[PDB]
Amino acid sequence: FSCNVDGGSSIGAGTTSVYVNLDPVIQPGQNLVVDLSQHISCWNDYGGWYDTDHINLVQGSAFAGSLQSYKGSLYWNNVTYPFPLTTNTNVLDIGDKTPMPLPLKLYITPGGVVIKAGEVIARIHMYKIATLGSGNPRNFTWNIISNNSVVMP
Repeated sequence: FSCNVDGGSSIGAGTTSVYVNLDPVIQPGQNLVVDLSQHISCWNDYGGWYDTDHINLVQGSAFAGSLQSYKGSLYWNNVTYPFPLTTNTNVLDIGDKTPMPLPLKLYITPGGVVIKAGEVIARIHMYKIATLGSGNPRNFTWNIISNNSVVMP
């Protein structure tokens, strides 16, 4: 099982920065959408659903810093969850060699500075376990970083 970010080199475990470009100016009350499907993809090395991998996001994943006071929601694989996660998300099955964009979106409800450029705005813990044997479990952490500032007028 492997993942990559923006077509980068394969990732087997660990913490990885995921850089996003956001609307730099948002109005009061309007929600910020952070689409992550366009940035992170994962795949099964076998294919044919042989040793299918089970993937979920993990309880405790939350905003960082900063947006700790912010409330929001997280979309994962046909279910939306309050964010920060107080439970695990549902499990996504990956058993094809075809890279699968993570079905993942982050929704953020906000002086005028909402997001600071270059800061970690969310820490998303992802868990992997395979079907074969003990499962070879692996932990991933995606540190979501905005390339640009987002402000309110």
